[PDB]
Amino acid sequence: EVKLLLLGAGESGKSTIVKQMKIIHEDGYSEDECKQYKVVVYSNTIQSIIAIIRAMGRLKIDFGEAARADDARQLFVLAGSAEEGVMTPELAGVIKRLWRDGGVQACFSRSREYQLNDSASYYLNDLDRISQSNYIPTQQDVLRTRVKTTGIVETHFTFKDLYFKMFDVGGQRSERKKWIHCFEGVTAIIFCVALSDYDLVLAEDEEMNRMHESMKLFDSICNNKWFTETSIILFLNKKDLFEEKIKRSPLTICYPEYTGSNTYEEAAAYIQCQFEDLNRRKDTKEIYTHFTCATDTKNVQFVFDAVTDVIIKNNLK
Amino acid sequence: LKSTAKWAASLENLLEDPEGVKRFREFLKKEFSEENVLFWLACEDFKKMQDKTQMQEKAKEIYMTFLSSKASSQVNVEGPHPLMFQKLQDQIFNLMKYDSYSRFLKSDLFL
Ligand SMILES: Nc1nc2c(ncn2[C@@H]2O[C@H](COP(=O)(O)OP(=O)(O)O)[C@@H](O)[C@H]2O)c(=O)[nH]1
Ligand code: ALF
Ligand SMILES: [Mg+2]
Repeated sequence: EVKLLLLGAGESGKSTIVKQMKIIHEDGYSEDECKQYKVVVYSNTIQSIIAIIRAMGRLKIDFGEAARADDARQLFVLAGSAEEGVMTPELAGVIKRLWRDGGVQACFSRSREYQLNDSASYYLNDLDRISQSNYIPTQQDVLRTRVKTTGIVETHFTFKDLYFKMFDVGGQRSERKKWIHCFEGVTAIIFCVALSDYDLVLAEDEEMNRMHESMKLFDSICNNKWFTETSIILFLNKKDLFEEKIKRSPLTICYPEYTGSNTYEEAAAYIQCQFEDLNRRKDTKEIYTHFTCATDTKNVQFVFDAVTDVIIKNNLK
Repeated sequence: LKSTAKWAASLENLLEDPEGVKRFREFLKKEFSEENVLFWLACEDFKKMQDKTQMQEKAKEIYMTFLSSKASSQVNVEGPHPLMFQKLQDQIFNLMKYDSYSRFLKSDLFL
């Protein structure tokens, strides 16, 4: 039996990993189970396009065309229309026209300045498929959904003759006070970091850089006396988003001492070291680090197989 | 029979039925997220009251129990007068709706 904690700051991808455990080591999602996410895809898709449009008002970005102002109004009129899981063709059209607009796209490019779901562009670029009356979300759609976790949620699965008790937790500051409840006898901790957060700011404090928050948190967890004998795994997640972002946005936003080049390979290396240097007991302890795309099942399957082999190694000693 | 069927339709239905609220409280206790419903019920109380002095004390009291960074039951919200907590109440409502309520309906407590 193995007690596994999923920890990390909010939106680092813990719940996405939990879903992957169901996909890989339970039975996948059934069609009915996928149908239950339909409402969540639509809400995520609507709230994303709305967030962008409110941002335009704050940031003072005009629409590429005047007619979109009417589309904007109609968006809010129909915003609650999808709560029973139906996107009317009227609503689909409004969202299509808004998303195509040059002004909306200019605001989306500035997302860094406000709070926006990572999956926004994924749904919005796939609106035709998502819009159909017959629409059944795919496993990728479900993995892409955003639903803020509150509390502690226990899950069971089996892999290589081991019974995993796994704990998913909320990562926002408020939720962290509850973590102490399941710290006893922890076999392994998977700590998730959103690589793509390097230039973003916290949802709970618009002045604090998300990565620095994540490092402070990892510092606390990593060196905690509860986890002296715990295998500590680091998931530098969202590598896919990080790869697109590092071309556009310099890492010096986050680490102003960085003198290296703004390229996936160097930037990622630098981040890894920053986190691993927070290990105080380097003589004793080791961090097992993997670059993950949580929403990618083949990637998560490979990474978790390696993690499991490490756990097996460290429970002979 | 009818009572359980109505709780499955929406969180609104669950939170209006006081027996529904009891069973849901019991579920949140197990997941360490009971502060959410308590905070929500507190806001519904706050709305109803008209006495300016009874309102000012309760507004402070809701802030210290649920909203302060030092608060023991701090609610996970995306950081006087009756409807002053609307934004926040709606946020916690949606947190429950898409997350813990979703799991509640799959639970033994319900089935
Ligand atoms: N593109 C991409 N999206 C991800 C990745 N990991 C998580 N997400 C998405 O980011 C959002 C936050 O994930 P979530 O698991 O809820 O974060 P949590 O608060 O730590 O549990 C969700 O919409 C996920 O689908 C990733 O590696 N790549
Ligand atoms: F930390 Al989260 F949903 F934001 F699990
Ligand atoms: Mg989560």
